Amino acid sequence: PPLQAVLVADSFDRRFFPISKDQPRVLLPLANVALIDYTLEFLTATGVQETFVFCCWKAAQIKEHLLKSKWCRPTSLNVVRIITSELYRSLGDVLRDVDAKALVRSDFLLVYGDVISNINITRALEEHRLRRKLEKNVSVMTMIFKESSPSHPTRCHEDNVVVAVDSTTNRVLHFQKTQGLRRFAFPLSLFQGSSDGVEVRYDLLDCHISICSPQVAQLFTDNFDYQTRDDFVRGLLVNEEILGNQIHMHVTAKEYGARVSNLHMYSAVCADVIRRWVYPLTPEANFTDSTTQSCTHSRHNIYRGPEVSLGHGSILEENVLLGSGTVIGSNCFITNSVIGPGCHIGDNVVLDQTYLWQGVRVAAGAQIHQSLLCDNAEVKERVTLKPRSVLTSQVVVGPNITLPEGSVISLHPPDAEEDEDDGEFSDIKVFQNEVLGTLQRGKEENISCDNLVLEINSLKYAYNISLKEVMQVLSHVVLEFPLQQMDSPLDSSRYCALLLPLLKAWSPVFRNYIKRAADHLEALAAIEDFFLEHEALGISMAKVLMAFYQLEILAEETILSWFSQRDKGQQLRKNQQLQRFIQWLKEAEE
Amino acid sequence: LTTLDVTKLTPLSHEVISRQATINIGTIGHVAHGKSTVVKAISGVHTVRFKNELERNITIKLGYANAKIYKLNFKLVRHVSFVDCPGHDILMATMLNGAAVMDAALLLIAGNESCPQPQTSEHLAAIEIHILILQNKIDLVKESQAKEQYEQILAFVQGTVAEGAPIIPLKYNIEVVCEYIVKKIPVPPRDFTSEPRLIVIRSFDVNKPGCEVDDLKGGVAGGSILKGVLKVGQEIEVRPGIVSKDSEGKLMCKPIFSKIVSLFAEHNDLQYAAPGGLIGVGTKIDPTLCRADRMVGQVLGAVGALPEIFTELEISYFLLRRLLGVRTEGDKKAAKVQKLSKNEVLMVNIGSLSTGGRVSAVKADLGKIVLTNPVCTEVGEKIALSRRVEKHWRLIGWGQIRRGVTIKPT
Repeated sequence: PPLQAVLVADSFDRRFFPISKDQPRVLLPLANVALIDYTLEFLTATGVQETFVFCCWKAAQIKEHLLKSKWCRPTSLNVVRIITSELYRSLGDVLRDVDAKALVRSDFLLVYGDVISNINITRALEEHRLRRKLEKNVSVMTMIFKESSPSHPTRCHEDNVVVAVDSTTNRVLHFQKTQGLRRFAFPLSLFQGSSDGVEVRYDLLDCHISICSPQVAQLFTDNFDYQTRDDFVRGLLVNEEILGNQIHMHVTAKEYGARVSNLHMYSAVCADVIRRWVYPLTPEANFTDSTTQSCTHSRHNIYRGPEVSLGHGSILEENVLLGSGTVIGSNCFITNSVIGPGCHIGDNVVLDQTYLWQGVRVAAGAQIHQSLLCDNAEVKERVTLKPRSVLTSQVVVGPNITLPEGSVISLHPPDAEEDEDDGEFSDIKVFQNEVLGTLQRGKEENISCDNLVLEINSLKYAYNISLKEVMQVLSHVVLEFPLQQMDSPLDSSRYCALLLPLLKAWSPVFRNYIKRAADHLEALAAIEDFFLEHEALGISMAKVLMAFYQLEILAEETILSWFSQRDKGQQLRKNQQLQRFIQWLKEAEE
Repeated sequence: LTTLDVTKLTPLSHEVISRQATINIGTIGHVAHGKSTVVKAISGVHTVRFKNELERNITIKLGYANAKIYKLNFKLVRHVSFVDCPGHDILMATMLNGAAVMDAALLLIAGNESCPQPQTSEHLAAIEIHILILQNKIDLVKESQAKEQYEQILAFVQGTVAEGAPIIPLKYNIEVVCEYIVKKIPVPPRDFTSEPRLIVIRSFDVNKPGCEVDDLKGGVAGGSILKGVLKVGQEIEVRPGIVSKDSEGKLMCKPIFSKIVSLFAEHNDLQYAAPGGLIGVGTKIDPTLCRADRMVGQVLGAVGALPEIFTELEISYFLLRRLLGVRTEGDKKAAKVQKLSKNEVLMVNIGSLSTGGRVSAVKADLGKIVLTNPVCTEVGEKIALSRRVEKHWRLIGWGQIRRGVTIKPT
């Protein structure tokens, strides 16, 4: 069978900003070679016969960059398929597009476009094919991790990954990250489901070279909520008896594998590339056959290009790469740094842990520590740079301007910190509370009577209260909602004005709740209890009694039976306003 | 054996000449893998077996089970299609999305206790709608079952405000429930004069591995007929069709017309096919175009259905405050449907078409959900909106389609 691969040449996170607003992240060079060339060389050295490159943003630049490469030549054994669309915006969109197109057949690789690796994964695919032939296509994904101490500067705190797997059969049982977590929580059904052995692993750096079956694209077609990879594994591990699909794992100890998502990952992976940790993929080997990138390897990992023209007193001690045509002045001090092609360096300069790309121009006396300078940059004299400074796409820094630690300057004002120039200066209670909250939401959002009646029926089914109890709770909520409009007025006018439009708008819910004659008697008793609890607005207590007969909530016979039934409530109902309302109702009825 | 033919001018829903699919009887209760056993005890364990494959969407697809309830060498008049969907929220979103769906709801109640699953089932039955309560906890003590039936009748008395007037407290009880369902559930009105629209729910491949060159069966699709009558030989119209994004931009949907070679139900069905059952159509489609659940979500029309493939539908966003009937003992802000945030996935269940969509834009009365796959139901149909709460797709709201962006290639 052939070996297919999916390459995501657009990582959809907003991390390389505003470096990504100039050129996509997979086109940024580690040591004068873009990340997609590293990934394609790793795929070609793996044994992949066909790849599927996917590009969303700035895709024409990626296409014109890789069309003149080694892998789209007719002499290439690894054929590529350039697939671009302006619609997809996630990795699950890429995989459901693969499932809609039906490109892969079985056991295809899935990798990002910024993955630096030299792993030969034939043992892992042998184990995956043996497990698929044994368990009859039950195991789906075979993730690949690298053994690493957690103190290493490669794995940062943004993507430190702790898993819980089996040591016997290498299946993945739990997966999480440490994005702001001091104490990690693990489930218990993994121990009861596998009583033969289990282990937790924090020593695993994620390489994102997860080789998959085409059931991954099936589950991405089904589950639309799965946006990326850890979403997929976190939805697959918590649901085991539905959509079973046990993910297995492979651990590499003698080969390198990582990706980039920070300046920290970029700097650590670049320092590992310069220190030859990803051998055979080394810059002096020139795996991309280009005459503008070939170097010679001196002692102490010093890579020298052609026509460099070093000066007197310039010392290179450790981990220095010099591109094509980068001129270097006198009395320089360069260490742990990558210099691009065609640069111009001044005199009496220091450059440690720095990444100078092509076309830059450094004047004399400049001191640069742990920074990043993008293409065609420039800096004047009497400047000293601090660690974690980013200079991006021809930003000029004027003299006598020292940048702080946090410094990102670009041509875009709001994405960077600034923009430079030639000058750097410029039981029943819970149900009652839920009914009151639902009534407040219906009064705020202007909900209809049908949705309000459905929400009231859902609350009555959830609280499991009686029908008369729910009617009394709704009457108490309607009395409290009219009493909440006035803080401390203690008058009948504001309470009557708040109760008239509330009973006028919510008349259908009150008719659906209080329907029978016993429900009308319970509503009359609740209105009497509310008038006893709100006696300061008790002059409005007759005004509600003329309102419930007006909105057809309480009938005239029920009102007459409540007035005839007697105490303190009978003494409150024996007032002049209630008697006048009863006389008006008896005159209007007939 | 049946004696149906291709001679029909105006069939009825209760016609005894078909005896394949007459009515549909939905079931939403407190089963937890107990309703499939009740449907197998009512109809048959290995009765529904036509074309099996790998279970792709277990909780998203609904399973239909036909039952020929006979009376009196018995005589059969009407059959009931038991719709047992995994998850009560999927059956509630499909029933509350239009008309002619879940005509006879069956409330599978349990005589053990009064837990919150029966409250959620009652809420889903009230949101969907003729109820049919049935106690499944058989083999209990007499006083214990009497007290449990008193508690269930007290719970259904609160259910009697909305729809709560069925009464049923092992094979004899199933036969009595079948007789009560045959005597109580009336024949629902179905539109047979319209064009046949077969919403596919599960597609299968009838061609085995290593088959002959001439003996090749392609495109044995399976779904449900919304309205109309489908006859053999009529050219069906897949409205979604093949969606291809080869133009490096907006994907075009080419509608593939296929001649219906056969209409194969769970039994040997005739040429004419009516609604209210798992209608299986083997058309003249290719095997690659109709793979294992690949052609799902496609409205297989008959006369060129007016519903065009919409890519982004702007509907009226109307989300509920809390979940319908879902309230545990803790309730620590769990039953609280949040607002429609930007770039949020939603499982819009327009009738039987359960399509995912991202919330691209919304301003306080209308969300413009950009769908992942092309959907074609109507221009103003009642579209639902679901959200995965905790490893399960649950309904969050409903709305009406106010605007759309259509595309029809050829």
